[PDB]
Amino acid sequence: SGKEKYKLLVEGDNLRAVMATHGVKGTRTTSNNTYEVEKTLGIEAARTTIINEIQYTMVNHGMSIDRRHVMLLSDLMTYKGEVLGITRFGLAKMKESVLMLASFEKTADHLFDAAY
Amino acid sequence: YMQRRLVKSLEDLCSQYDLTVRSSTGDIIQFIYGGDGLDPAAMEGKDEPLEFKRVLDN
Amino acid sequence: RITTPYMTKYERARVLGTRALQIAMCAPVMVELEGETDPLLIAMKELKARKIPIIIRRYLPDGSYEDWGVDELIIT
Amino acid sequence: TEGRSRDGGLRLGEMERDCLIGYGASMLLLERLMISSDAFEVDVCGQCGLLGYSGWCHYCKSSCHVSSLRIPYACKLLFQELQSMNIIPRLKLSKYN
Amino acid sequence: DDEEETYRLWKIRKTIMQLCHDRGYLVTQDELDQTLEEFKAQSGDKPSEGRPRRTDLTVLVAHNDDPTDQMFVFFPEEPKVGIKTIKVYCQRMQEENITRALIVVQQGMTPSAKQSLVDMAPKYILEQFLQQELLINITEHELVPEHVVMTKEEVTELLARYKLRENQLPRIQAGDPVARYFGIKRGQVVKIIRPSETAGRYITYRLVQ
Amino acid sequence: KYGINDNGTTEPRVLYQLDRITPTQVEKFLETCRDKYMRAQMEPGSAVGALCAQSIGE
DNA sequence: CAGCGGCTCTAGTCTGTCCAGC
DNA sequence: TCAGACTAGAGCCGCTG
RNA sequence: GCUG
Ligand SMILES: [Zn+2]
Repeated sequence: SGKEKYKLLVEGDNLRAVMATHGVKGTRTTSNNTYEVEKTLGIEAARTTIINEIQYTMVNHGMSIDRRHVMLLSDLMTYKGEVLGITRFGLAKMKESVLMLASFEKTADHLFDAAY
Repeated sequence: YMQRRLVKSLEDLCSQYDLTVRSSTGDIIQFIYGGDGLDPAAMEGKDEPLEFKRVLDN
Repeated sequence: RITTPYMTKYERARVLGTRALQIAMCAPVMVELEGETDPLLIAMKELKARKIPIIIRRYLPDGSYEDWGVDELIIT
Repeated sequence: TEGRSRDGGLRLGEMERDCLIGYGASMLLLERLMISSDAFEVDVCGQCGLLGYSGWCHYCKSSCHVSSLRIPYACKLLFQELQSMNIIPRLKLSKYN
Repeated sequence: DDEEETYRLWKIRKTIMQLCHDRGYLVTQDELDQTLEEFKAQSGDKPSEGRPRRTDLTVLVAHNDDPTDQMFVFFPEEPKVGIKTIKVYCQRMQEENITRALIVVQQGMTPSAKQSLVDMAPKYILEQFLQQELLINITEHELVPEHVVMTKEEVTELLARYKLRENQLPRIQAGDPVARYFGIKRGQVVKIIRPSETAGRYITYRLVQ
Repeated sequence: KYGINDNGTTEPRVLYQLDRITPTQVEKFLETCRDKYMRAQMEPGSAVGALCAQSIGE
């Protein structure tokens, strides 16, 4: 009741261009996509987007998680300066141990590489 | 599958005696756990450690 | 002395577990146990009276260490 | 063994393993997944890092560097499947101090 | 247009002033705070306001450390910059004995020119900026915290307080846009001041690598 | 609102029940809060990644 | 006038898909 | 069955000499 | 194939 103002929702994948058109308040536009936010605004804005987006998804389905858990997950994915997935490819960049890597996925290739 | 992936990745983290969270290799993930150092299982309020209105009435 | 005064849950579980194994292996009992035939029950009674002969060495991540006596640490 | 017909026993899966880690239960996870399954001892030569037998290292033709290591049998099996693949797990052992 | 083109040359210049003020170069408050109409007074339409030589800025001087230390902000007219434009820029810099410059390209830069900026000299360091990045000061964006480049005497306290080595800190890339903005290089540490949900603050640290 | 005087002299003594607080209650309040804060800290050794993994997975 | 080179693009391929019981 | 984010190739055009 |  207090106000009426119009926000613009963009279904697309160029954050930099939408931040730079005349008449969009570029300081307060955001994106779902952590890769766009990383490429445009750096690792610390991408870190907050992982927090905001997980918490948004949990709240809609009526789940609740203490913020300290989604915080640690995002700090884990960004401490090496790049947003690393929880995939086998991200884990191979985070974890040094051969036997840890060989006990998840691609169990043959990691053991022959450690031999080489 | 998702649970297997998350656990394999995050199993190592441990909260240390110097109030830091470190990986097994000794790199830092967080300088203090969750910003406060506080435990989610101990929250009497909505993510906050106490609720002062209730405690004073008690 | 930087480390927390309160004994952690993990510390209590290990101190009781080692003490119970020591008691189960014929170690002296300092609590004058009354009608107790289980080592874990005897160990818990020792912790309540703060008479357990074990020192907890807390290792900081750098490698420095501080030793806290079981009696000195507050038990919650 | 696998089940009721064979008096098999029950499985501590990869998910039950994740539960016990979250409790910080390091010794219970060692008791369940080593001591009450497949506890074993291997002779390890500290010089070449290979496994030996009976306190003898056939690779070195010597008896003085060999030592006993407590290991799960499935890991000993893995350390002999891998050598036949010509991926050699050369161990190094410190003292337990 | 002409209304829109001058708007960019004001906002880019304003952001370049803001970047220089943050990097520690000395820019007067009149340069820092300007209006498009005031900008129109210096130059108005796209013909009168020429990107190549009219807006070039060597005014910035590192007052904190060296009055001599100076930075040239160059906007090339051509949309893609060849080594030939870079070589003309280098010769202007060589004569003045200035060692840092910013080049503000309009659409991009050709690959052989980009390779030159890595190897022209370690003692002649030039930073590519696209103008489409400078139309919005990312240090004023709501998702970006306050970054503060730490002094060596403070890094030596961070590593003493936690008993760390440098290679255990979290990393930040030099390609990161906030890293480019402050112009930091490998082995500098940035303090980062994250806002809490409450009135408080959380302090974290990253290593450029 | 009620014209209570802080010296305790006012005759209908029931007025001192309205927002009553005593030094003993203030002392017990501050000790209970400070204790509940110290016991709510994430204890060293806690396998905090495995709790994070399961709390998002479940 | 010609040659690197990175881009850019097909598309190729190998890699997963809950825990357990009978 | 359904992607899926790797790994070479085929170019491409245009400056880069 | 079914139960979990
Ligand atoms: Zn040998």
